[PDB]
Amino acid sequence: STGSATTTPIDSLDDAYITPVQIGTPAQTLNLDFDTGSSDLWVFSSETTASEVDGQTIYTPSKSTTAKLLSGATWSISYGDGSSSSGDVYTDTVSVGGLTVTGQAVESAKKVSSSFTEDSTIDGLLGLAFSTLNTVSPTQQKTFFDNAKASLDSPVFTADLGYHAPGTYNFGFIDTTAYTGSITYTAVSTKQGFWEWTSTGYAVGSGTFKSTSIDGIADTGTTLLYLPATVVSAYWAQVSGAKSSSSVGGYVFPCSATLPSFTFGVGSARIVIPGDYIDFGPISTGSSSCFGGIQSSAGIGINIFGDVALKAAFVVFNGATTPTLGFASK
Repeated sequence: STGSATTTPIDSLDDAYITPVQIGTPAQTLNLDFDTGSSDLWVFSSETTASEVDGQTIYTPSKSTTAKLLSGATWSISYGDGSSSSGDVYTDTVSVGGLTVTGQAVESAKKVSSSFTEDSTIDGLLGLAFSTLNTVSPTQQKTFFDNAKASLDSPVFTADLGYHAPGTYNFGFIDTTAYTGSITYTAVSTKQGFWEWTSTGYAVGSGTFKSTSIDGIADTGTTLLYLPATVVSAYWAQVSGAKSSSSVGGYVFPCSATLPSFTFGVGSARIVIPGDYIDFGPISTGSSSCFGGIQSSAGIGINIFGDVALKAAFVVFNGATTPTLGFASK
């Protein structure tokens, strides 16, 4: 089997992408944030505290003839941005782009943190990291991909995120028309539960490539590119007037600037992030200070190849017995 679904930016900055997901019988379609940095499929629901729902579409398990309470199971998750959610668990039929999994754990939120409530466009998350990170207790549950894997034509999914435009998540096949050149594959460590890999270096604009190992994670659920402070300083030094602002929370730059590209290495291959992809717009409405799309990871503990980096590539998440990542230009 295969599946293919379009993923759509939630706003004009590409802050996140939403993908329609069919849950239950008859289908209830929710727009979920596909997140290769986490491993829970959770949804706003009829059980979510009413004051914490503000415009989201909810899953109502009592209206699904295939929903079953997973007795005794609870979940609770906290994300790298400080947001969180928790609740109970149903199993139900879940379909993405024509690919159907029966008995998928659907984690129904009883509580969500304010950042979720305040974003009416995201109805929940669909985790695509390794199932070892799934938070369901006392019986850990599998991700949608883990459940589908054995049925897929090939045990892979691909992320093809658009810049200021829709893109595609495919399951079970590589669309050889969706990229240019060849796909370069690189080793993955699953020891932290992530799609963790080592970039071979970077360049700023037309500058020389610096060969240096940068361990980080491929994370579709993170907006920005978070890299070591040395790398980030080298980038922003090429933008007149850019500076790190403790009060804003990162590097800002004059909105009048033209940003240089940023290249990262995948083995001997190179992925070029155009400068425009690094502009996240005014820090507040009407400001002439703009927020940068490359930020320091120093306070995180891990480097994160988020959407800024991934949307410059066609990315293969190869879930074979020994997982690997592939990157191609497009």
